[PDB]
Amino acid sequence: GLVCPAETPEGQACGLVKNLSLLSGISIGSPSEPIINFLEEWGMEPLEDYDPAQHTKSTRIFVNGVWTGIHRDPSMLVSTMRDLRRSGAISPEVSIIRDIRE
Amino acid sequence: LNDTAKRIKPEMSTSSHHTFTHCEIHPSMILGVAASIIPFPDHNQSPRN
Amino acid sequence: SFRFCLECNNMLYPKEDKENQRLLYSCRNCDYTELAEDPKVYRHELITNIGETAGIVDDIGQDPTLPRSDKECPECHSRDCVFFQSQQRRKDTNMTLFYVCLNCKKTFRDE
Amino acid sequence: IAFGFADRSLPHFTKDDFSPESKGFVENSYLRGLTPQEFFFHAMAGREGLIDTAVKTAETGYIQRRLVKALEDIMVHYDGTTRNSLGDIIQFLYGED
Amino acid sequence: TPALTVYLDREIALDIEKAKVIQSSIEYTTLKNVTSATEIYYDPDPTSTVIEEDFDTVEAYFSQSPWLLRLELDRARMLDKQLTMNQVADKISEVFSDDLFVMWSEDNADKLIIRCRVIEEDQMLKRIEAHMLDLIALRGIPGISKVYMVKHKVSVPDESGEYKNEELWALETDGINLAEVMAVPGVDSSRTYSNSFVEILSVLGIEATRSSLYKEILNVIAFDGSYVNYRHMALLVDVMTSRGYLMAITRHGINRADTGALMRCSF
Amino acid sequence: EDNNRIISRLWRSFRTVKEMAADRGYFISQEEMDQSLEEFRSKICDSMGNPQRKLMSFLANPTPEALEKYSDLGTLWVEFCDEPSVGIKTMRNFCLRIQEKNFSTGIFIYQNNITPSANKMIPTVSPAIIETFQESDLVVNITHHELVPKHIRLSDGEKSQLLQRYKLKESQLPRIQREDPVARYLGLKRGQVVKIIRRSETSGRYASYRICL
Amino acid sequence: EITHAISSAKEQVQEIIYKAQHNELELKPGMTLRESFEGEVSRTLNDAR
Amino acid sequence: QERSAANIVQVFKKAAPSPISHVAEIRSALEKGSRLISTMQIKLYGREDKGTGRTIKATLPYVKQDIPIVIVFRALGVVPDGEILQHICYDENDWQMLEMLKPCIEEGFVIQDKEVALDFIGRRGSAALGIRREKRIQYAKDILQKELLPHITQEEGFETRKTFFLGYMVNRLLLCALERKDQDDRDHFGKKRLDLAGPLLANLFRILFRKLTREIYRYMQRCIETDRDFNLNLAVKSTTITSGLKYSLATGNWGE
RNA sequence: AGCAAUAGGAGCUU
Ligand SMILES: [Zn+2]
Ligand SMILES: [Zn+2]
Repeated sequence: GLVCPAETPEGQACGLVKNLSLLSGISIGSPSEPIINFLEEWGMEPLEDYDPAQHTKSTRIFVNGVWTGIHRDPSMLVSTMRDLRRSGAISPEVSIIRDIRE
Repeated sequence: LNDTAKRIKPEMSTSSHHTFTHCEIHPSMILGVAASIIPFPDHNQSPRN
Repeated sequence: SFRFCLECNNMLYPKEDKENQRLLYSCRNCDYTELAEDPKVYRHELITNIGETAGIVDDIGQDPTLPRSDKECPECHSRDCVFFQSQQRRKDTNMTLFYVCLNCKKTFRDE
Repeated sequence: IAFGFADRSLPHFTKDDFSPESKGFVENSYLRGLTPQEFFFHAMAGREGLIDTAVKTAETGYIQRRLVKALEDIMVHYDGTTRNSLGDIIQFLYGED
Repeated sequence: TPALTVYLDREIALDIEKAKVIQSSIEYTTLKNVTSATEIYYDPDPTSTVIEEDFDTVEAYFSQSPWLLRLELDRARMLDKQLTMNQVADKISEVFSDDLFVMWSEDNADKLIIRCRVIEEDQMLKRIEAHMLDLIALRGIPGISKVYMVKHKVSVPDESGEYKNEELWALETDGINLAEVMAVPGVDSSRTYSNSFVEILSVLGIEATRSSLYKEILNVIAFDGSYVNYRHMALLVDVMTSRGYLMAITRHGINRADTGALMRCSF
Repeated sequence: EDNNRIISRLWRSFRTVKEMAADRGYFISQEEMDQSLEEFRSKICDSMGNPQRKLMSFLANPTPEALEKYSDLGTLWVEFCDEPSVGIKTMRNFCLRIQEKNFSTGIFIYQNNITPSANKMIPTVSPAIIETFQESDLVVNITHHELVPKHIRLSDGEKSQLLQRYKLKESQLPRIQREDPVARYLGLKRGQVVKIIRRSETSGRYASYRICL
Repeated sequence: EITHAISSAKEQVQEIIYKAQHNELELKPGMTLRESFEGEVSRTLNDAR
Repeated sequence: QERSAANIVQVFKKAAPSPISHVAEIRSALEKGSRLISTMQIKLYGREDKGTGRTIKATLPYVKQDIPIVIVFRALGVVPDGEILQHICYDENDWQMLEMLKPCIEEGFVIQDKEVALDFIGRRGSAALGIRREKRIQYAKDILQKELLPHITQEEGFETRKTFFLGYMVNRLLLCALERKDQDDRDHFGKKRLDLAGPLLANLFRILFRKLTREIYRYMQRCIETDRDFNLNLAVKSTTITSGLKYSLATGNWGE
């Protein structure tokens, strides 16, 4: 869905030069401040109040590759974040990625 | 069903109940600009595409 | 599982009370020395199984990508369970599966 | 076809599905037409073939050049022997026949 | 992928139990291969114990350092290599003659155990344990990490002189130790072959090296049904063995000859 | 137990040594050729069963054919030593005994290692020749292997004939190292040429010649 | 006939999968249980085709 | 232009004739500008069954030799080994990982305070020879503050967050080493980024405009000596940005 | 009776 499975040069450039799929799009980037504010509202607790002796079940939250906190219940946070993105409050090109085993 | 001409859409029998979250808008959109000119690209071996 | 110091908060190492022949645990920073319970001092494993059932969470029922099976919960008679194989990824690992009830949340197996 | 996604080949399959369709079995014929999944798997295989053709030819050409340079000076002489440019014998009779 | 092809003696070559006994003789096992988990217990008094399983055993074994090593031996793993407690304890004493004193539980015991005593020593015990687990051999030829029971469809003449197939057990291995396997009784010492022709050169000479080299090249070419005439591969292997040693097809081989400078520079 | 296996391996090595001597041209009595494991154990081992290797040490004389052919073929001494490691001391005794009874060639079969310090005395003991082999290497006779064709050292006149037939110089021949297992087994000295007849799938039979480095 | 043969091979593969999952598959020398499972499935599907 | 993503930890296996077995590599960049700053690996020395010390040693930027991990954890301001382990170990009950963690603790038992460890880092900072302790400390503290995970933060007084990210990286390293988690996929397309006209022109413009500001400095060194008022319209050589952008866009060579 | 070089990039057939 991201790059065409068929269009690639022959020869020594094979597989290194790719071609975008028709519905592909490249993100422009977006400020991370509203994301952090939404996260802070819904219940994320900071790392200055973190103690892995107690927090054995908590789910850790990364933002742009930066670990910024942990949550007691990722389910409602991902649901609300997805609803905010699908309502327009968050930029539509913002990834909201829950990992469940990790 | 039982159409000897139309291609068999895969059985998918292992899973009791599917919980889909998304659908492709159209599967031909995986191709790019140059591959989109090809008529019936699913009837060719990929090197020819 | 090695403990830590009740005063200096470092970790205690083994030692011998040659005048009593009892395994103590010595702090290399402070002078505190407490009595221990277990005379084991070392372990080594080659046939391990840590990571068999550990790959489970409370909300593992919320994963919509896991295949759902019809196995009966021996516990809770549930006719709906998501399932997966051993999450250890070694070459010689088994291929037996694990079964999680979405009703009772007990993990089980087919044996 | 490897599990390029986490525990699956494509995001249209479920986790830990080892069935033939999940791991690259194409049930249709070219006449009947491939499904999108079969099309993508066949594209991966054809791409592997193209990469192999593109990449092994350099090793093969290097090998053949080295063989030619190693054997370039070897000739059958009028006494039947097989000698190099130094006159050293490689075989006392060519092909042993 | 190093590999030997060990042809068996004919009496062994037809029987399967004998072939499996030869397999057991040729395969390499270390204490790692039969060890589950090693412990360390502080046992201040040699004649007594703080443990509750082996107290009866050591009271039946009697009528130095207080540091003890308690390694455990799984049942089926011990079972599969035809190994019992006696040979293992003997082998431990073989290299720890008098700088170590070995106790071993019996084979029928509900727990298969070994106990050792040293004659601050909580780290020399760890070093000794590592050296034992990583260097004690039990049986077989070092360098042979796996052995397979393979079948070869040899064609031999009948008693009427007519060629008839004949179904014999032979051996394939992983790893290479040609000299020691050729000596093992029950092996056809005149037919053992290796797929590493450097080993052949070190063991059998340069003509056998040429034969092995031709066999490998023929295998590589004829794998896919291609047929190259004999004389070309014969020439290639004769150039590679003409000096008495293996001359590689590289700059390190070609440019070490005595030919003119312009040829070597042109390459 | 392990003693029977040790004795059997030693007997196999002794048979290989005798096969070496007979192949090299020396006369060996037909009865000592067919030496069997039990009779060897009778004549060599002890009450405790461990073997005295100082009785195995024999003396071999050249067969008259290998004198008419190899005029430079003298008298052989073969010693199985008892010290696993061998030092300059034992090598000094061996060389003294070899020069003491004008033995042309002395084969010194050892067990474990010959230390480089001791090894340096091997070539400096002219005009006698001292070669050494390890017992583990001699367990299998490699000239009986199917991949090892039969090597036959040429005589001086035949080497000259070979060089003249091909209008050759010595350096233009295929070569064999003096440390080659079959050159070592044959006692090849520098300049001597073996003739190697071998199987040929295109012609049936093919004769090869290699010169010793 | 062709679709019956393909369905039979799919059933055979499903049986191999069941045998591997309930730990009853017979391994081969120098080959892992997972590699044995994969080799048997590949054999089955190549013979199906 | 296709490039691996930034500010993500990836853990790779290594090769047989290599003392290093497992390597966690992260490249760092800032939310403003989206430019690379520094890279910092945490390698696992010790092969399977060989290389008896299975320690983990970091590689800070601007230092020549690789520092052990407990040393930098102490240098960042958490001395007690219990707290170090807790930053590494979220679950005390797990035992195999704790059994694989002892050689690090032993190889870094010498240090017991922040100053000595931070000097130990400083003694390797690749600077000039013979700096005294009080400013070797300042140099090393500057390295630990800036050029160490700038994406986390570059201001002082927030070392705990950097310690937590280090604990996470070490934990992922051990998960990959203890086979409890699979190695990261190099070819996964989700761990890659595409640089379009925006970021490419941003990089080139940053280079050329720093060139221009250096020119402004190299003019204000001389002209101010004359002690005259200047109108700045002879101080900017406008041809620098124009020639640079035109050269790069006309040749394709992206750089000076 | 006289038609520069060096680079980079995109391609052709194996
Ligand atoms: Zn303490
Ligand atoms: Zn239930």
